[PDB]
Amino acid sequence: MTWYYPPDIASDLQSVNLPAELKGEIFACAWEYTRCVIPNYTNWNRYVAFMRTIIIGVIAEFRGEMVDVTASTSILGYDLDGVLAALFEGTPGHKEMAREYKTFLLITADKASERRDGELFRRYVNALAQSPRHWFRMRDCDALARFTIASALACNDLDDIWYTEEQFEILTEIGDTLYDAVAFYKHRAEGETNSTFAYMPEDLRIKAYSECREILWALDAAWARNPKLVNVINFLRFFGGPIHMMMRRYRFVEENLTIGKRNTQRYKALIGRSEELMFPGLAEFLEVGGDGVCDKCRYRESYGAEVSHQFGGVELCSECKLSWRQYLECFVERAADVFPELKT
Amino acid sequence: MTWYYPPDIASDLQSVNLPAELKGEIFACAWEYTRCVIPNYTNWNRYVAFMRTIIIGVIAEFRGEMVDVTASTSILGYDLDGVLAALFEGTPGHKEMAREYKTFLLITADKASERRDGELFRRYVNALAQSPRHWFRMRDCDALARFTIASALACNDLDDIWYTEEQFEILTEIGDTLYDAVAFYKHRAEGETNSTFAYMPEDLRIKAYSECREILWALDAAWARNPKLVNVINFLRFFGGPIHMMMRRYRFVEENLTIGKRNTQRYKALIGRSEELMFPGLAEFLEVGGDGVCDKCRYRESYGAEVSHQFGGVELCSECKLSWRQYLECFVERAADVFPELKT
Ligand SMILES: [Zn+2]
Ligand SMILES: [Zn+2]
Repeated sequence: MTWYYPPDIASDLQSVNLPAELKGEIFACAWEYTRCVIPNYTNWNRYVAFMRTIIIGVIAEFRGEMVDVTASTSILGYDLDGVLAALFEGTPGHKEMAREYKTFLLITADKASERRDGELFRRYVNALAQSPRHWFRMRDCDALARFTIASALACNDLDDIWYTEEQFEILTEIGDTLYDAVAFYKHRAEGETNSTFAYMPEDLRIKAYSECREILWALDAAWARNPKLVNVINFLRFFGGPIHMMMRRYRFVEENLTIGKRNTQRYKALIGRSEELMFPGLAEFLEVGGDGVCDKCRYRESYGAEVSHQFGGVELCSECKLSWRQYLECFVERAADVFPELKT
Repeated sequence: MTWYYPPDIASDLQSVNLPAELKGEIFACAWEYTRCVIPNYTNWNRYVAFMRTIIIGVIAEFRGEMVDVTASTSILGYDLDGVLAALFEGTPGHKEMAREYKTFLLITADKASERRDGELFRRYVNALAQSPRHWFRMRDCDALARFTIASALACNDLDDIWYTEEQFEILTEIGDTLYDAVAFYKHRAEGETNSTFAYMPEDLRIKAYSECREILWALDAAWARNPKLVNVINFLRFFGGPIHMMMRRYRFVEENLTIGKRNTQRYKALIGRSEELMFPGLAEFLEVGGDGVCDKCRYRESYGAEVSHQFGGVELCSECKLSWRQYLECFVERAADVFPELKT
């Protein structure tokens, strides 16, 4: 197995205790991901800064104990704030994107470690299920979807382009619905907490892909001859399933070129650091939703024990399933309301 | 069904006898294809010129009688030489890319019409099977692979970038092998003449995808921080299977988000117009290979009668299968010989 990546990152992770062959595979993963979801760039330095955010994120998912965003010490030989500044300085969402990424590192590492049985992760998983709109916002951060939209703009020196909160909500809902519709079978086999059709109706998965893809084509056509905005469309289009064919980390080849088959002290200290570590509104999502808002849904005391061939989070009750069904079934009108260019 | 495409092409095909709903679908097809395989552009006018070459090509595949490149009259309300000049003027391969495209229109229309039982198509199909290297060169033109590499450079105002013949041969072999490995089952059901694994061994299809994809990653890494060359890589990567998920013309949604389940007078007149209508070397390919070079392979008197659930071209004999196997099995070394950056 031979790993391909630019030499700029070949001497990263100095004194990180992983074998050289594993660092090679991580660097390859970062480069492949970056080339797939930000396929164009003008700013090599920002591109490499993005690659390093993906390096850290891959290790956080693999061995959560290795990545502690709560500690002031270097992350994996990097200066996290420095890397984020190299990526985002002079761009409209720098401060919010640092919060987005640190949230992703906090939750991801907690999940890929012994902290998975902890109170932060327990409240996170409960808060995912409090409403379909909360789900899409939290899934966004978990997938770095708006982070990567922001990164795609930054990496093309588009330092003036930005979206409202509601616009990001719809753009990431498109990207995340597309990805999660395709990642469905993998996610179910692995006992995933963060998979859209663990919550949304299975009998609308195919239609959801089809509608998200069509609205993405309609947006693309409505943004024609502003080639700035193609970096946003391209992200959603290549992220939204196609990465399963392009990245060696997925199993397209292995499946024969087929697709388809209570101590609350740390938690309170982290809520206290919400402006630093949590995306805007997450502290309220965790405080309001962390114990489970609905008396009929099935919560668990902990989400650490890893289940298989079923989703590992909250099980929605009948009434919640219907509300989530109804939210999915008005996707087009929710999209058209924030992107009125779709009305025509 | 709603069609999305830029308004620049909305009034194309004036006085072309197709219903408005079908023109809409063609315009959508052209826009979707263009956005998928040339996902970045700087030159809107060249981008629209490319879209129009795809408009003409889609109609040529659908109703070959509607598109005659041999006649001096307008093609479908366009001036073909004008569109090609808008796309390619000032670029290194303008003259050769006009020949590439006119070949594609000649063969495609012949195939999608009554001329499919004709001597040109009979000699074309025989010439496909004369050697594996001939196959990849002819498949390239049939897929507009080097045409689209050239177009991807042009559409990004990269007017100085070019490849040797041998480099184009390997780049298109990568793109065409990737696409044909994925399009395998569709191609077989339709009785396709132009499908790589109708000729190359079925038992190497999975490995061929895997090796082409890896060499494409190795090239990508070897071309790092020359962001010019990402337009070439991106073409091959998105063309090489991912379009099956992104373009509404494919059936990803319809399959539930799954992948995997003798009058020689005209012929002699066209050989006489080879500098105009045929890519460099095709006239020799047709003259030398048109009657079938191997006495053991199975040729047909005509390839017009359309077969189903099997390939519709030449059936290679034992000895030819082995030579084709051996050519496929030395892909990496053939690639490394023309792109020595891969040696490291
Ligand atoms: Zn409930
Ligand atoms: Zn033979």
